Amino acid sequence: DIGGLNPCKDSEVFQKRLAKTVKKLENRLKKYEEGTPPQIAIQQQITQTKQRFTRYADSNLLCGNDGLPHLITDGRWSHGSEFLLPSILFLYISGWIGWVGRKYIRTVGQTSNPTEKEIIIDVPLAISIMTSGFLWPFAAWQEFLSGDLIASDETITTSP
Amino acid sequence: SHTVKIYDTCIGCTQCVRACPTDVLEMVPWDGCKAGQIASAPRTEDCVGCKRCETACPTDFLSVRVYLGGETTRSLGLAY
Amino acid sequence: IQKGSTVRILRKESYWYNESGTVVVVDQSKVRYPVLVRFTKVNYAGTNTNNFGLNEVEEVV
Amino acid sequence: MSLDLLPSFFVPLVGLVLPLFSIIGLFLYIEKEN
Amino acid sequence: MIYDSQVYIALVIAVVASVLAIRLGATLYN
Amino acid sequence: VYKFPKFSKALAEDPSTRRIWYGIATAHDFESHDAMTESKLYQKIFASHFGHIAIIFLWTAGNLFHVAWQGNFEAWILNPLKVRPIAHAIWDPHFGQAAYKAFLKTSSPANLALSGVYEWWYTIGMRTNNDLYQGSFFLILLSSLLLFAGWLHLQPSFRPSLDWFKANEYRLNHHLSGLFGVSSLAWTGHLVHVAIPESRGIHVGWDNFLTVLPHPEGLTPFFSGNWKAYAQNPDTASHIFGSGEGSGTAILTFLGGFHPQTKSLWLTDMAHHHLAIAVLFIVAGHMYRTNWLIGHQMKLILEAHRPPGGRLGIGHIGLYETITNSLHFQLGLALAALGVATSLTAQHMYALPPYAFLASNFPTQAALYTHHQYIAGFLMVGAFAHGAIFFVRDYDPAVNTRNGEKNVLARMLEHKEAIISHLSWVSLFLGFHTLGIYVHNDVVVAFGQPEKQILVEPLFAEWIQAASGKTLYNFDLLLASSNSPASVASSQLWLPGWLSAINDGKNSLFLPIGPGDFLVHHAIALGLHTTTLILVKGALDARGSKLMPDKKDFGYSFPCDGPGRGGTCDISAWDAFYLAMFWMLNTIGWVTFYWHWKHLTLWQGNQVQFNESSNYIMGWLRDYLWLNSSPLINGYNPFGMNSLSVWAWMFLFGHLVWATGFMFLISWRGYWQELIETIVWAHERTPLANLVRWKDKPVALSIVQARLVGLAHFTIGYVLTYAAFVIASTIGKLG
Amino acid sequence: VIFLWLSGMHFHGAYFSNYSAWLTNPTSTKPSAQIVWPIVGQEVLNADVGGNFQGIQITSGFFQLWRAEGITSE
Amino acid sequence: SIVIFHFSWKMQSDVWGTVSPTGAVSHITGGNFAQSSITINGWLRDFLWSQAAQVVQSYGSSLSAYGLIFLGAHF
Amino acid sequence: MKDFLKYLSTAPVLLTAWLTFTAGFVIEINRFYPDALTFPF
Ligand code: CLA
Ligand code: CLA
Ligand code: CLA
Ligand code: CLA
Ligand code: CLA
Ligand SMILES: CC1=C(/C=C/C(C)=C/C=C/C(C)=C/C=C/C=C(C)/C=C/C=C(C)/C=C/C2=C(C)CCCC2(C)C)C(C)(C)CCC1
Ligand code: SF4
Repeated sequence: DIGGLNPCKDSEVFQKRLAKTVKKLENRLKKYEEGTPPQIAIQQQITQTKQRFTRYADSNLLCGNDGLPHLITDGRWSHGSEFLLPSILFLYISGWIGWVGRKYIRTVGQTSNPTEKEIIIDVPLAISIMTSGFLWPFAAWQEFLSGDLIASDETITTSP
Repeated sequence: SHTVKIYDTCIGCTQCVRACPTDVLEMVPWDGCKAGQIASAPRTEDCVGCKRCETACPTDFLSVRVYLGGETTRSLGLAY
Repeated sequence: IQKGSTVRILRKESYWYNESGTVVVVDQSKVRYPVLVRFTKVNYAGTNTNNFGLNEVEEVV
Repeated sequence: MSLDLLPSFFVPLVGLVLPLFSIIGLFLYIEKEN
Repeated sequence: MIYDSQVYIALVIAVVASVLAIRLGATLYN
Repeated sequence: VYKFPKFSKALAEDPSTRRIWYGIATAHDFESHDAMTESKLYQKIFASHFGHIAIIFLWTAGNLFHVAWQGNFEAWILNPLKVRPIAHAIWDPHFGQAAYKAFLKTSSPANLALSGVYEWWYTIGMRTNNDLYQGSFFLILLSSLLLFAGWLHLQPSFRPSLDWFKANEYRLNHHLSGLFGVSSLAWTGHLVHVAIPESRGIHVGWDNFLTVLPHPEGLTPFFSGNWKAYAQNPDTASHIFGSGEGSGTAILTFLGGFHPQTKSLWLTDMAHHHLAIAVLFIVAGHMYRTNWLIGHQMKLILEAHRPPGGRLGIGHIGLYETITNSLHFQLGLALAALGVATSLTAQHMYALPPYAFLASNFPTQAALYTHHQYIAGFLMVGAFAHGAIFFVRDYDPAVNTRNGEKNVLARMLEHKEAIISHLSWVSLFLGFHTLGIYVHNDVVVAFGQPEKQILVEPLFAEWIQAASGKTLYNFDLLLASSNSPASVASSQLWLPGWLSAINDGKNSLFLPIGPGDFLVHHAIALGLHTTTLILVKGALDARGSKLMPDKKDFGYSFPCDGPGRGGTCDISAWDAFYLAMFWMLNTIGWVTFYWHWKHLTLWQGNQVQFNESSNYIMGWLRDYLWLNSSPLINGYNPFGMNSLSVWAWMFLFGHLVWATGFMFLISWRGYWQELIETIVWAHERTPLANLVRWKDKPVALSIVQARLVGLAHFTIGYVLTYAAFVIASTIGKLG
Repeated sequence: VIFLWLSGMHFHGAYFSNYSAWLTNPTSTKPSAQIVWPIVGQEVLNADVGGNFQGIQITSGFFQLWRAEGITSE
Repeated sequence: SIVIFHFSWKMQSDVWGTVSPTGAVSHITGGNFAQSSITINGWLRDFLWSQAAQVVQSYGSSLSAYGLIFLGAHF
Repeated sequence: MKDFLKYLSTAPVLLTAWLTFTAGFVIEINRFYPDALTFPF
């Protein structure tokens, strides 16, 4: 399909990889005894390996000639769960972190001892700001509009 | 020998003179600051370039500046 | 400018260039740099104050 | 004198004699006075 | 296979290029 | 203790050994010499250029002579795929009998030639050891010409003035038209006249060239306008190079792709290429104004280029006087262009091999690519260093400013913080995520579950490959489609040759790529961005910063500003070059590692080894380095030795020089001055040695000198060890 | 701190080790006193140290020291 | 580092190993220390390159953590 | 317990607690839904 890849559900090398891993795990399982915790752990390993391979097969995942899932990150929504949705999730979380950090910096920057409140965090104010970051996309595009997001010329510059 | 220049931002706090390890700087009368004194560099032939003088300078970007130049047995700190 | 006034540093070779400081005292004598300004941010040498000329400081409204 | 004797004539010549004379000249030059 | 005459005259011409090199070297001064 | 640094009285008065060290390292900085004028500067640079070109020509003549005398060029002509080219003979008295026997080739111990000169000279039509001797003779004559010119232009009546040196329009017209176009025209003349018949078995030498027609019709179609006649009857697909079997009569053709036998570009293709380039450059060489009232005045062109809305300030008004009066701006521009050009040479001479039987010479392919990429990195770092030098010592803010507003160059110092911050952001972004994906693959594969690897298909780059005709990724885009206008347009000119070459598994033309290629390309991008960040930061911050707002008053290269203000180690612009050299070496190492591993897997046939193991770091460490280092380290063992013994010795030598660089970089001065003082006391207080005393007081190397020496050791060891590894691994793995 | 470290070592020998199995077969069982939780596929680190045990092989020689001390039980 | 390298190679090459029932001593490496530890190339090849095989081939096995720590320590 | 709570509000203790909590919920997500190469949706 895309880039010459093929779905992993029809990739023979993918099933060969699964079979080889299961065979190695079973051979390891053979050298232990009865329902002893080592055998239980190896059986859990086998079950998890089978579940992971089955989930990857039924996941709209494209496999190359090596039988490994390749990620299609050109931007198409068909393979949108590989990069685009995790990209949105990370952008949300990281914007949350950056927004709460910036808000805390600007909030304790207007107190008597701004530097003290950076090594000794005001946990009440920190908790107040941190749970308010869920609106960071909206807060950012409400502070940029008001001109409160960017400094203009009070920023310092070197000699040249 | 290195070159040492004094600039009128001098506040005459004498910290440069009392930090020179080779007696290069001295305090001379002046009328450009409250202390009425300014640093001078009349013995730059003994300047070693250690820059202790400008480590003790409190003015914003220094009032004593050391420009390293030609080397001499005195400026290289050679006891041999 | 006077004691307690807020000024912007116009000296380019300054750790507080384009920044705002608080005037501690403006000397009335014939010194070259009478304006003494105190800043909240220490420079690279650790000091937080410096003497500036009358044309190197601009009062903030 | 064949052409195959040229390496044995030249390699010692260059790689030993030229360093010696070059060192002599360079040392004399850099140790001069005025 | 090149002859002795071919190598010899190439060596002689190389010498001439060497005398031209020191003349340029000395003209670029001490 | 005097008279050695004739150009510097300040150094000549130094009583220490520092005078000798600094005399070497400041000999070519003519602008800093005592009693210095601009006219003398340009004249000395001109003479030095002449001497340099003479050196280059002498080096080429030496290569030609040594191939003609001690090589096996004539034997290699008759069997280019089995006979290994010989560079020159070996006479080393330290050889044992075993070393003599192992290095013995034909009549004397000799070195295989990895420069690819055999294929290059064979392609351009050389078939005899007397053709090489003629070339060596002619090149020594040219070297003599250049040395005579260099001497002449220092004579009183022949020394050019500043106006002649700064005559931009004349030099551009002549350089472009004459140099580029006319040299391409002469090269097309040689290509056709000599090379084309020599590839077809007809000898065209310096005797029968006024009587052997390069084309049967003989200049009639050119004047008649029937230029298609020179393309009729090209070389067939069964043509044996250097022989008349299956040859043709055409001299200028479009064929595309490679020769079916030599697996290299068609000679008629390259002749046509050089003819087109010659015409284009000769035309473009008439642009600028000279004594005949027509042309361009580049000052006016630069001044008139200000966007009307206004986003580049006042435009390029002050750039003409800025560039003309600065030799470091021009040097930086030339070095950047040369670096890009040699990167292009490296990237195209492996994908599109231009010389006969060079594709099957794997060691020379690897050596050429590595050599040109390292030269490219050096040239780029030099361009940025000279830009920084221009900022320090040649940049004038007044010239680049008109009534407060700043021109296009002066505005680069206004948003310098923005530029540096965004370079830092890109570098951190790429490094964080490339290392994250690589370490994720490392951990996931190590835990025995390679299916959980993050493998991103390089769809953007595969899209480009499909656009050029590669039907491997099922894109059907531009030239992978037979119905697209891009394909119908050239279906009769060069697609059949181009498609037959791009869609071939044995070529290096557009090598198939996978997730490993994606990750390594991102690593390369990170290296480029970080090297650019260091160099741009050093260039822009050269004139000053917050830690040193008067850095321009201390020059381009100074040790520091002292321990005050928190510490100012490596604060000069020279130190930025010094730090960026490590990153350039690392980036070129990544590029060359990627190229060499990809091509080793391609040549050996186990391309699946790269496609699987290149996604994680341990894959690289185990399957490239550890795997291919086995032939190299066994160049000599307690049992014997091979012709690869010299490469193992060079491997160890490079490691040793690298670690001596580590000495000079980690341990700084001050620790070496006191030790030297102890040694001085020991010498002064011992009998039978008091009779001998130094003239220059022995002192430790200066901080900047120590940084330079450590960098030189680091770089020399790096280059030597990698050259030894790549060459020995290719030779010992691929027969 | 040192006493806490020693207490941790002895606790791992008592609870997460094959010391009893190693006592009966010192020459064929590899000493292991740290088992690894089964997360993110890291359970491969639990090696076949012998004695019906899975874990990381121990190179600190605590098993031999405990045997020299006469410790025969966990 | 040199001391521990000397110890490791010398022990593996000339002390440690197995003893056959008839009394024949076979070592881990095979006595290569005596003749190949006298050159830097010998140390590079017969010790570093040779005994680093287990570290680089540890991926997928229970010693994979050692390969990961090898790479991380290089980093 | 007025200065002890202020000590717990210091940068190292707060960073250690936050990173321990963060690693904790990451590890537990990866335990309950292991081997997640793509988005679950
Ligand atoms: C939490 C506040 C915060 C915010 C909003 C930013 C924002 C930014 N940083 Mg930054 N930075 C921060 C903290 C922060 N940083 C810290 C703590 C460090 C020290 C490691 C850095 C080091 C740093 C460098 C070296 C660079 C940036 C850059 C940047 C810019 C591009 C984004 C980037 O590259 O991220 C960079 C982010 C990191 C390197 C990781 C940050 C480390 C953690 C995740 C942040 C700290 C969280 C904090 C403890 C939360 C406490 C708040 C709570 C008490 C309420 C952007 C302006 C780049 C730039 O200039 O581009 C324009 C750049 O080159 N930053
Ligand atoms: C720059 C080009 C160059 C280089 C690197 C070499 C390199 C070498 N030559 Mg050589 N050679 C060259 C050009 C060159 N040749 C030319 C043009 C000729 C024709 C005259 C010869 C003729 C020649 C002979 C006859 C022999 C060598 C030999 C050798 C080897 C031992 C060195 C020696 O004895 O030199 C001796 C070299 C000469 C007598 C000729 C002079 C070399 C050129 C003209 C000078 C180039 C100078 C260079 C540009 C910069 C000089 C730097 C200096 C100021 C320090 C060595 C591999 C020997 C060999 O093969 O041993 C196995 C040997 O017997 N060469
Ligand atoms: C191009 C460079 C070059 C060349 C051509 C040589 C050549 C030689 N080296 Mg040498 N070497 C060099 C660089 C070079 N070296 C460097 C840079 C190093 C340091 C890394 C060494 C370190 C080195 C060592 C440690 C040794 C050599 C030895 C030798 C000799 C080989 C052994 C042999 O069979 O001779 C046998 C030698 C003889 C039969 C006698 C030769 C004595 C000299 C060289 C003859 C010179 C004649 C001269 C014109 C006399 C002038 C007149 C005088 C009577 C007043 C040979 C003369 C070996 C040797 O012979 O030691 C002396 C040896 O042990 N070299
Ligand atoms: C037709 C007349 C002519 C010719 C042939 C030359 C030739 C030359 N001049 Mg020159 N000059 C001329 C007229 C001419 N000049 C005039 C009229 C003036 C006065 C205004 C000058 C003033 C002058 C100065 C002041 C200097 C020279 C120098 C040089 C030399 C440059 C070094 C060299 O060998 O480059 C050889 C280069 C080539 C053979 C071609 C390079 C090929 C490039 C790298 C490939 C590019 C291809 C492509 C664009 C790559 C990019 C890919 C693309 C997709 C973008 C060269 C021999 C310099 C020198 O060394 O002096 C001795 C020097 O300092 N000249
Ligand atoms: C055609 C290109 C070109 C030209 C004309 C120049 C010209 C100049 N450069 Mg420049 N440069 C270049 C390329 C170029 N460079 C490149 C590519 C780089 C990046 C590496 C640099 C980096 C650079 C720096 C950082 C500096 C210069 C400086 C200078 C100026 C003085 C040079 C000097 O004193 O030399 C001195 C020459 C030496 C010290 C000799 C060094 C020789 C090296 C160490 C190699 C020798 C070892 C050799 C390989 C031995 C082999 C070992 C063996 C065992 C294998 C001069 C205007 C200096 C300056 O002040 O400019 C104003 C300066 O600070 N350049
Ligand atoms: C510091 C400085 C300097 C330097 C700088 C530098 C060094 C730079 C570099 C630069 C560079 C190095 C750049 C590069 C560039 C490149 C480019 C710009 C490219 C382009 C390309 C293109 C555009 C292409 C296109 C295309 C495609 C893609 C496809 C095919 C076809 C075509 C052609 C269409 C100087 C001295 C000047 C001055 C001072 C400052
Ligand atoms: S360097 Fe600075 S301190 Fe040392 S002598 Fe000269 S002036 Fe006084």
